[PDB]
Amino acid sequence: FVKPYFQERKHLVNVLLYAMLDLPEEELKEKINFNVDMKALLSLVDTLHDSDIIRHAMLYEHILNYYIAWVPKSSYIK
Amino acid sequence: AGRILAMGIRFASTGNLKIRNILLSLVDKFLPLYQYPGKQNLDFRLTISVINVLTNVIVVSLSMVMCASGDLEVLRRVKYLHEVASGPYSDLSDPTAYLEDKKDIDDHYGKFISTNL
Amino acid sequence: GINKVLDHLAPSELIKPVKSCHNKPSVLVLDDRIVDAATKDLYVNG
Repeated sequence: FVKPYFQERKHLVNVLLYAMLDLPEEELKEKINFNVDMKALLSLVDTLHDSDIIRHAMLYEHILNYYIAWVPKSSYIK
Repeated sequence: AGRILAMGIRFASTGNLKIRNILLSLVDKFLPLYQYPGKQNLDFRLTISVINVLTNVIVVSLSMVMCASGDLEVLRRVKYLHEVASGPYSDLSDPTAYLEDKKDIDDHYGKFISTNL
Repeated sequence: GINKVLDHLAPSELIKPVKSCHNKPSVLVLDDRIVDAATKDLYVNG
């Protein structure tokens, strides 16, 4: 539902990939003519970097425990 | 095998509990011995082949009596006999080896038709 | 008694020691150039 609005805005590709690579603000300010919120940049960086998202007796038991213990537009949902 | 098969066909699709429990105990006891070529002895090998035939009858008959129910434990056991080839390979003169492999591959085919049914 | 005989017909945990068979077909030697007690048992003519 939301992508066409993103393609409506023009600088989105540049700033997002720069957010992907965590570029320093100095390189951003060299060729981008609109102010970019630094505290937003750090926050998105922090969210981006968030990462919270005997051998024969076992065969008889596991074959019972894994095969008898009955466990009751493309995928694009990774 | 003959008695339980007549037992299963008699109570076909009618459902019950005592028969199911008895078959559950029988399949639980006979399951570990299934497809176990421990001491490669033909007297043993012929006996355990009958064990394979017997355990094929018990699972079929157990499925017969509980037909169309979607039972859990009956599904639990038949899932077991479904999976894992077991047998001589894994864990638990050219035409001759062909026939030697032919016997084992045919045994797996017969073991599969029962669990599939 | 019913349970104990079924255990005799169906020994579940009693039989299987380790389940470690070699599963290869044993080959019997028929040569008559070596003299042994076992060979003499199976080979008669000498």
